[PDB]
Amino acid sequence: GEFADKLNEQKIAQLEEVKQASIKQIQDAIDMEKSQQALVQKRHYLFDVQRNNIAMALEVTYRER
Amino acid sequence: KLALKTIDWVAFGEIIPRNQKAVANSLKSWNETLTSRLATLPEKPPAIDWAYYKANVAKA
Repeated sequence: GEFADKLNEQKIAQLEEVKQASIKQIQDAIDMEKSQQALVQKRHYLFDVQRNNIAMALEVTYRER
Repeated sequence: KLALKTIDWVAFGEIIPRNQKAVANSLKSWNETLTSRLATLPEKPPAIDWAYYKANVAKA
């Protein structure tokens, strides 16, 4: 009788870790993708701020002259 | 007329390492400063009423 219960509870326990892993991994495929998307567009802006800053600073300078 | 690569600031916030937040801050304010500046500093200066001065001089 017990033969089943231990095995069964074993068998469930498994798919319980299986569903778990599975969520946790796909959440990670997810994070990775956000990391990427960010490094994409995202990062250029830093340099864009910088280039913009220059452009302005020359204009102000020209005008001031 | 200037080109000025458009910029979404919350992204800019989200790409700076912490050990670099300092820099990023100063970079932001300069931009803002700079911007305010151009809003007030006109393309060209007022002209110069040359006739008037010509009208009130003494050296030829």
